[PDB]
Amino acid sequence: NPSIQHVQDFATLSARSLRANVLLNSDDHSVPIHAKNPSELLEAIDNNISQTAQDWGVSIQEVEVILGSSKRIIEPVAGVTANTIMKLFLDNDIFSYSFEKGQSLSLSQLQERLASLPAHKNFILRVNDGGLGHAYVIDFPATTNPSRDAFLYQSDLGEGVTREVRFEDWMTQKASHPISLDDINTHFIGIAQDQIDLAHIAKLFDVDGNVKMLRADHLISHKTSEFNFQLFEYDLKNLENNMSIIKTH
Amino acid sequence: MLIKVKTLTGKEIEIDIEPTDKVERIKERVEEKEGIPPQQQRLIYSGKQMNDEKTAADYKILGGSVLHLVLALR
Repeated sequence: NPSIQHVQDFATLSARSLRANVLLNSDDHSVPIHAKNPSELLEAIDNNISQTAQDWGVSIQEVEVILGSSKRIIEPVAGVTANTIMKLFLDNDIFSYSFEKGQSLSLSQLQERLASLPAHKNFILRVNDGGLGHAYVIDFPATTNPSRDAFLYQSDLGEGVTREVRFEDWMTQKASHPISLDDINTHFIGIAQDQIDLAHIAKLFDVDGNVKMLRADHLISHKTSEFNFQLFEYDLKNLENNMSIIKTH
Repeated sequence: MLIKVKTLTGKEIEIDIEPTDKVERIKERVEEKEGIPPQQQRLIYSGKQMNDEKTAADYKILGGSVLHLVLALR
């Protein structure tokens, strides 16, 4: 399952390289990942920090402790990791993934598409999950075998039902554990039910599968049926090409 | 009223709100633009974190105020 390995390699690189890390945390969404310029991005950060120190009447150092800086590895919250992973899979010279441009599906529409995926094609789904206050990506690589395994990638700020998890810790502990369409469907349906199944949440989302780390009282009850679902076909060789280019910073 | 939410790279996201809007609504319109769930966003207003359930008025967010969007783990 070569796609998971590409995402792991990105997670590990972006944890030790400032150049790769500013790519992980980039927000110039119109620029495809392979074409981003880490030097300019880091300069943009320094310009913002310097301007903000002048705006707040304080030192650069004080602003950096609040906002971060271009000279420190920054760990992304969930929506940033989910955007960057979509870009790894999908970006190329004529496409640049951006959340605001993507077509969202209703749960009904998504359940149909998912129950009917061609076996020989790869798909990737970006989710914003209203009840969990969370974002994550689900990778459905092409498969020969009767039904499809999928792999969930994420990081999490940890202020909701789930706890804090770094993109790299997730990738190197639990991202390669396969989940079935059933497991996924169960989460999307179940999270809006009267009872939610905290065990199933721990299985999908917690890095130790540890239900005791969860906080059921942080569920955002009125949003449990609000999702943003963005589903794409992908070509594995495009992901591989983005990683080879990135591997030369 | 128009405010600016600035990311770490200084990218400026314009946002239209009302004084009685909860800070949570500002986070919803940032989600529409950037894809970040509101509960994964941290908004800083001149050095201070804000309670999402308070309003723009409570925090004295006015026309032309600039907020900072922090998108890193604690």
